[PDB]
Amino acid sequence: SLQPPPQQLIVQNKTIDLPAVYQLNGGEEANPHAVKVLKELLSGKQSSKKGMLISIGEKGDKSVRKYSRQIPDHKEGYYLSVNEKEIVLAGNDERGTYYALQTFAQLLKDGKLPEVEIKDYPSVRYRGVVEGFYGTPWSHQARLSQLKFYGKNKMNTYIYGPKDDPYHSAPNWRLPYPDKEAAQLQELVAVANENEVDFVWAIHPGQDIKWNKEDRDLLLAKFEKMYQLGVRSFAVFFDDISGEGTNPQKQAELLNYIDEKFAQVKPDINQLVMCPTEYNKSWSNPNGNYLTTLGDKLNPSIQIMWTGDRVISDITRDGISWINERIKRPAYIWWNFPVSDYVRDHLLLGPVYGNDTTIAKEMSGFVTNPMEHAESSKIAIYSVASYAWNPAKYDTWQTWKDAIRTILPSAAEELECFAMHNSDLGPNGHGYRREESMDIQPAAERFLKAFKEGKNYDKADFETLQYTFERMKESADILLMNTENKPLIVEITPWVHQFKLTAEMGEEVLKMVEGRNESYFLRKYNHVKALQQQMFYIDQTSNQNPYQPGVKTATRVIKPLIDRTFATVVKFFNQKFNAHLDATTDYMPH
Ligand SMILES: CC(=O)N[C@@H]1[C@@H](O)[C@H](O)C(CO)=C[C@H]1N
Repeated sequence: SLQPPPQQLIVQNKTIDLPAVYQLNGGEEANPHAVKVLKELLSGKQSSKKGMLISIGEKGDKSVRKYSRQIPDHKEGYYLSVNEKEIVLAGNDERGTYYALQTFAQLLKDGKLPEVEIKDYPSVRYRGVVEGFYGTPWSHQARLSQLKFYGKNKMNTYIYGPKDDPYHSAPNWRLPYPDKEAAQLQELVAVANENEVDFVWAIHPGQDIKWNKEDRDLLLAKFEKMYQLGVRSFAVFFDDISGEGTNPQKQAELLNYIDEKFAQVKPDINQLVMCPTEYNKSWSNPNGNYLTTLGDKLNPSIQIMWTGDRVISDITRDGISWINERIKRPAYIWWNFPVSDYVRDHLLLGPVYGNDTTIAKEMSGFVTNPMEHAESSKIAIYSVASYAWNPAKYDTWQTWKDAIRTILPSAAEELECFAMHNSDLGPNGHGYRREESMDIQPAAERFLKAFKEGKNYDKADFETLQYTFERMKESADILLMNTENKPLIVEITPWVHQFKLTAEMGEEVLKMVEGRNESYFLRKYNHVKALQQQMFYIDQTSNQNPYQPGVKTATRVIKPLIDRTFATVVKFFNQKFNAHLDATTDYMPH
């Protein structure tokens, strides 16, 4: 696969060997970030003056003069070619050249390259991640890892805005970062730059902002401090606030002032972005003037963010048309998936789907708001990178599989198994849901239907359930022990324990269905109760946050099926043996 998939690809069914001996043409004039990647791939392979030509450069460079007609006339666009005669890596701009190298790195398969001609560019101008959730902000190390992941996947945007950073939100938005954090932010900016990512620093001042000179200057002074740390893109967020800070005329005036006195004054500022107080259709007043005021008054270069029809929603043609009409520019999408900050006891590891794939022209930008679990979020982030670069060719399931295989190549099938059953959010105040456990859902439905009305189940279904529980245990134990991405395993570990126990309870409940005799059934029954108590202990010891504490897993299909089957066979046993066993399914000490 190539991820994201390029706009145009012609494959010749030959392959060649990576030289071997090579002449590098343009390494002194091309994007240093791209040349660095190229030289790492060519490591210990000898440059000379005869032997295979490799030309690298940006449109306008001497090295790629011969290829100027093939270089797409798009921002971040590139032309790549591999044949017998030569290799060409030619960006329309410096970032384009870096992107050619990221595709080239994926083509190279143990010393071999396919013979290809690629013409490529993004459909959406700004693509990336807003760290913009409530909860424990991402660690320094996580963020460093994220930035490298973004470059590899051609995301050009990282918006720093954790709701619970005191120097981002109120009241200490007015204060400069202490030295330690300031130095960390400086290093993030440097790393972002190396990976061709725009570090966008957001401020969230609206809960206690006064519309006076004091707070204006404090804000601009903070932006100046961030500038000194290397920050060249900026945002002001007015989401999830009440009070005078919600005044659209004043917001517009503040943003225009920042634009006019700062964004348009510095030698080298890039994005200026704002998130409105009315940030989705349901939170908007169609009879109020809020969004039309922003649309009319905000300077045309300023971006305006949007989460869709609801706080949590997927982006539709009709939804984006509605906002675009009011804000008088293409919305810069803030997509609230996989963010789990309102369903904190769940991991959301399923595919990225639901967003219209034909509306690239109607958005300025598309960023994902991820989980507080940084590594876990890479499944979705990789998919959003693919979707935003090439929406027309976006393939939900293939990209999910490619994401997982990239993140954990040593145990991809185990991670697929875990992720497929850790997808849904459960019921929530936002009404947002995802599919989960789809493959076994008909087998489950048929198995359980057979019980509630009469009987009896198909053997192949009982066996599918059995196969699933077995596979869930292999997956749980192998992931726990995996050392390729330790940060990821640390993140998911509590859920992995709960997932293993779910599978064991499943196996035990299915032995109760097969109930050969009274005492065997009681042995299984007692084992299930013990497994229920073990799940209860994890739910009360792990992930004990103030909001949705604990650890839920395989909640959509698997846990309901196990629990219902348990209750059913206990019912039957109690009839058959005139017994009074407890049929309840969650352990309660009180
Ligand atoms: C603009 C925007 O989406 N703001 C917040 C966001 O910070 C929060 O993570 C989520 C997603 O749970 C929704 C909003 N309450």
